[PDB]
Amino acid sequence: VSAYLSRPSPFDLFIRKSPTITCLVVDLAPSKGTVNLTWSRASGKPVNHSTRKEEKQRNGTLTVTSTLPVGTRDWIEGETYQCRVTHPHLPRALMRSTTKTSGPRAAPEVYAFATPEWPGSRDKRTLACLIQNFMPEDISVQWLHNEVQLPDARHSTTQPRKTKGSGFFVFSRLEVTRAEWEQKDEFICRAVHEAASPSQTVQRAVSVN
Amino acid sequence: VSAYLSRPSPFDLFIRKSPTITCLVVDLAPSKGTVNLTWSRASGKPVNHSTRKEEKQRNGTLTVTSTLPVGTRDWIEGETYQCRVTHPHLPRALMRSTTKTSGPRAAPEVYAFATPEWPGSRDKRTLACLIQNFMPEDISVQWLHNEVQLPDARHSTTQPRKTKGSGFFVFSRLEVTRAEWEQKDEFICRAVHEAASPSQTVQRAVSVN
Amino acid sequence: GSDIQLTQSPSSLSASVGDRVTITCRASQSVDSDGDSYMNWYQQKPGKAPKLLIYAASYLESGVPSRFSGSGSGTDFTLTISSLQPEDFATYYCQQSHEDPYTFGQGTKVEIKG
Amino acid sequence: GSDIQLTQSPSSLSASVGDRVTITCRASQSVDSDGDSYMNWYQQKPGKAPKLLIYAASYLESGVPSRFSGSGSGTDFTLTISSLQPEDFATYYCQQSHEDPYTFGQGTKVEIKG
Amino acid sequence: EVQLVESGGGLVQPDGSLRLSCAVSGYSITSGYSWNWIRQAPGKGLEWVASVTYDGSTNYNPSVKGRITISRDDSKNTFYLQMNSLRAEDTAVYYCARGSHYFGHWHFAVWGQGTLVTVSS
Amino acid sequence: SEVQLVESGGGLVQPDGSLRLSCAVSGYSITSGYSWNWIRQAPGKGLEWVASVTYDGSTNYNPSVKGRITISRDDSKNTFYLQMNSLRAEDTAVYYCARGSHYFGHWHFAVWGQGTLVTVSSG
Ligand SMILES: *[C@@H]1O[C@H](CO)[C@@H](O[C@@H]2O[C@H](CO)[C@@H](O[C@@H]3O[C@H](CO[C@H]4O[C@H](CO)[C@@H](O)[C@H](O)[C@@H]4O)[C@@H](O)[C@H](O[C@H]4O[C@H](CO)[C@@H](O)[C@H](O)[C@@H]4O)[C@@H]3O)[C@H](O)[C@H]2NC(C)=O)[C@H](O)[C@H]1NC(C)=O
Ligand SMILES: *[C@@H]1O[C@H](CO)[C@@H](O[C@@H]2O[C@H](CO)[C@@H](O[C@@H]3O[C@H](CO)[C@@H](O)[C@H](O[C@H]4O[C@H](CO)[C@@H](O)[C@H](O)[C@@H]4O)[C@@H]3O)[C@H](O)[C@H]2NC(C)=O)[C@H](O)[C@H]1NC(C)=O
Ligand code: NA
Repeated sequence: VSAYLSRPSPFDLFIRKSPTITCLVVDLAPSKGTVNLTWSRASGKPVNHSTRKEEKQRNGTLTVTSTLPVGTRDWIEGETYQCRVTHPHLPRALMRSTTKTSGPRAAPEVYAFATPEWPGSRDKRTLACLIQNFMPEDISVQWLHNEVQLPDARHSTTQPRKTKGSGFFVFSRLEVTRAEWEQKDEFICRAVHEAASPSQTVQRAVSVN
Repeated sequence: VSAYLSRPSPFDLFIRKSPTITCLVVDLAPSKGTVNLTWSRASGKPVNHSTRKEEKQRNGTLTVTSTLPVGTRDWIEGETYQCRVTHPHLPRALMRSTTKTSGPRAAPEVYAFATPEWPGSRDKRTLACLIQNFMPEDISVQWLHNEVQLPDARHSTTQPRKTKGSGFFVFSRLEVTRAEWEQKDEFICRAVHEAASPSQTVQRAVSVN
Repeated sequence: GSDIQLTQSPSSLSASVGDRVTITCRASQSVDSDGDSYMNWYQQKPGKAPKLLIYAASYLESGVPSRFSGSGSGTDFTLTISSLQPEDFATYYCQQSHEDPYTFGQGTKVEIKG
Repeated sequence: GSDIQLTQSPSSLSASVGDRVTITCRASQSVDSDGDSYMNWYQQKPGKAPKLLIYAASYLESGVPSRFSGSGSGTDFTLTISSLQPEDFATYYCQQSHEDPYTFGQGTKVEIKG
Repeated sequence: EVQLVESGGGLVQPDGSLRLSCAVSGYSITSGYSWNWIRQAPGKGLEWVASVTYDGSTNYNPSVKGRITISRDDSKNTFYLQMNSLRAEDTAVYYCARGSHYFGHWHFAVWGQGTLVTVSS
Repeated sequence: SEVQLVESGGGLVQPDGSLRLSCAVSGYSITSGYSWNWIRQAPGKGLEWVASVTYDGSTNYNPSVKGRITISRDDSKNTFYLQMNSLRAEDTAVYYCARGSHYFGHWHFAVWGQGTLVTVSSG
C-alpha cells in the first residue's frame, strides 16, 4: 500500500487560478471495510470539501483518490497541506504532505520547431518544443492553435530532467495535420512556470512553412 | 528480490560489433551467503566468460550484475540467452530470458535542430534531435563533431515513448560551446537501429548559424 | 526399472469451455536440480505432433497462451488451464529432462462435454 | 490534577560520539486518536530555546537530520538517535498534544562522557 | 522566515503585575497558526501556559487560569502575556512559540529567544 | 525463418528386419544446433525417447534400445537418420523427429515434425 500527494499543476495555479492537490492510494490487498481519507493544513485554517473517487483495478488492486481545492495565496505563501489515510487493516495511518517546492527560481526558455516533409507523410507534420533552464521543476505545457488550446492528449511531454547547469528541461511533441496548418499556419508552445514573468507564461510560435 | 536481463544496445551490436547483455539482480536485504549467476543458450552452444560486479547500496541493499558478451551473428539470427539467479535464502531459482525483439521493423526518422541565441547565455547553445517512428524500441544515439564521437555523457536521451501511430520516439539534447561551433559549425545526430539499412545508421546534420 | 517413471492423473477428464482444468504429474524420483524442476508439458491433438507448452516446470514457451500455467516441485507437478478454450482439447503429456533416459507420462485426455 | 503526566527515561545519560541513544517517554494516559499518536519531541541545547524534532510520534520535522526517529503508540514512546553527533548533547523533552492542557516530560539530559 | 522576539522580563516583586510581549516578524498572527507562551523554571521542565489562535480563540492552563491573560495587537503584530499576582512559582524563562497544526492538535515549531522573569523574595 | 522437420521412410516393415528413417531439416543448420532427437509413440503407450545427437555429433541412446539402434547424420543434406534393426512388435509406433532446446544442461523438445508411421508385421 502506497500513498502519493501531488502539487497543483502550474496551469491550475496561474492560468485557471483554481489549484487542486490529489491524494492517491493504491491498495495492495483491498476489500476490507472502508478507507478514511482526511485533510489538514499547517496554519490551522479550514480545508475545502474534497471529492472522493475510487476505481477497481485489473491486477486485483483498488485505487482511491481525493482532490482538494486550495487557495492561490495560500499555496504561494507556503502553506503545508497534509493527507491522512486510515484503513481498518493498517496498524497505524499513512500520511503524506505537500508544500511549495523550495529552491532558487529561474524562468524557462522556450524554443519551438517543426519537422520538414517526410516522403510518405505529406499531410502529417510533427512539431517539437524544448523548454529548459527553469527551476523549480514544476511546469505546465500547452499547445495553442487558432487561439484555442488544443486537447492535452494531442501531445506528449517528458518528465523534467536536469541540465548540465542548474535548470531542468522537458520536450513536447505534437503531430499536426495538413487540415490544421492550412487553416492557420501558426502553432503556439506555451509554458506555465511560477518563475516566468509576467503572468507566469512564456511562449513561442512556430509555422510549418 | 528482482532480476532483469537486458538486450544489447544497437551501438554495441551494429557499430562496435561487440554486443553484451547484462543480468541485473537487486535483492534488497542480502542475507548471508553468495548469489550465483549462470547463463545458458537455447542452442546449447557454450557461453563466453562473463564479468561480474557487486555494489553495496546506501539504502541497505546489494546490486549484483553479470554481463555476458554475445556474438553479433548469434544474436541477429535469433539466439535466446538465459540468466539464472540462485540465492541460498531463496527457495527456488530466478530466471530471465532474452532474445531479439520479434515484430514489425521500421527504420527511424531523424531530425536535428539548433536553438537561436537567448540573451544572457550567449556562449552556450542547445541542439535537439527528434528520432521518431521506429520499431522496435531498441535504439542508440550518439553525437558527432569534427568526424569524432563526443563522450556519451555529453548528451541526454529520453526513454522511448509511443507515437499516435505505431512507432516510438526519443528526443536527444546536447549543449555545445562557442569554441565548438567556431572550430567546425557542424554537428551530427546519429541513430543506430536494427531496421535502418544498411549498417543500421540514420543521421542528420545541424549547424548553429 | 532404473528409469524415472511418470504417472499422470486423472487418466481422462471432460469439461466445458471456460472451465479450469488441473492435470497432475507425479515422478517416481525427484527431478529437482540447481533450483529448478526439469518437468516439461506437451499438448498433442489427434493425428498431429506434440507441441511444447511449458518447460522446466513453470516457464511458458514463446508464443503459448497465458492461460497455461505450470507449477510443482520435487515429485509433484500440476499443469493448469485457467479458462479452457475450444482449441485446448487434446491429450497432455509430462516429461522429465533431469536424468537419462528422458521419459514421458502415460497421457491425460481432455475431452469436451457433448 | 488530571493532566496527562509524562515520565521520561533515562533522566540523564552519558554517551560518546557515534553512540546510539534510546530515550523513553511513558504517558499516564493514551495519546492516540484517529490512527495517530500526538507525542512530539524537542531538543534544547543549553541556554537556547527548544527546537522541534519529531511530531505525531514518528513524523520528522522539516530540516531535521534523519538520525532522529520516533516510534511508539498509546502510552509507550521512544526517541532514537542512531549515531550521536557532537552537536546532539542537549536535553530532550517529550510533549503530548492529545488533550488540554498540553504537558511536557521532565527531560533527558544527554551529556558527553568526560 | 518567521521570527519571534520576547521582551519585558526582569526583576519583579511578588503579587505585582508584569507584561511580556512577543514581537512577531515575517508572518501575520491573524493568518496564523496558534501563538503560545511556554515557561521553564530554572533547571526544571517546560510548562505550557496560554495560546491565542489566529481568530482570537484563547486557551489557558488550569494551573495559571485566573491570574494570567493572553492578548494580541493586530496593529503591532505583537501578542502579550499579562501576568497578575506574580507568584514565586512564576520565576522562569518565558518563550513564545508558533504552533503548527495537525488534525486538531498542535506542535510548537518556531520558538523565540525567551525572556527571564525573576520573582523577588 | 522457421524450422521445419519432415520425416520420410515410414512404411510397412518385416520382423527381425531393419528400418531407416530420415528427417529433412529445413530452416536451421543441424551443424549449428541444438540437439536432434527421435521419439516414438507405440500404439496404446506413452511417448518413448529413443535417441539424440547434438550439434557436435555427441550421441545418446535410450538404454531400452541401445544395441539395435543408430543415429546418423548427413551434413551435406542437412538430414539426420535413424536406423533400427532386429525389429519386433514393440517397434510398431509413430516415429517423431524433434529439435530440443537447451536449459542449463537440460533439454526440451520445442520443434517437432509430423512423424511417420511404422508397422512391424507378424513373424
Ligand atoms: C496495478 O494497477 C494499478 C493501476 O494501473 C497500479 O497502480 C499504480 O501504481 C504505481 C506504483 O505504485 C503508481 O505510480 C506512482 O504514481 C504517482 C501518481 O502521480 C501521477 O498522477 C498525478 C495526478 O496529478 C500527476 O500529477 C503525476 O505527474 C503522475 O503522472 C506518481 O506521483 C509516482 O511517482 C512518484 O513516485 C515514484 C516512486 O514510486 C518515483 O519514481 C517518481 O519519481 C515520483 O516521485 C508513481 O509513479 C501509479 O500512480 C498507480 N496508478 C493507479 C491508477 O493506481 C499498480 O502499480 C499495478 N500493479 C500492481 C498493484 O502490482
Ligand atoms: C536502493 O538503491 C538501489 C540503487 O539505486 C535501487 O536499485 C534500483 O532498483 C530499481 C527498482 O528495482 C531498478 O529499476 C529497474 O532497473 C532496470 C535496469 O535495467 C530497468 O530495466 C527496469 O526497468 C524495467 O522494469 C520496470 C519495472 O520495474 C519497467 O517500469 C520498465 O519499463 C522496464 O521494463 C527498472 O527501471 C534499478 O535497476 C536498480 N538500480 C541499481 C543500480 O541497483 C533500489 O531500488 C533502491 N531502493 C530500495 C532498495 O528500496
Ligand atoms: Na538430450
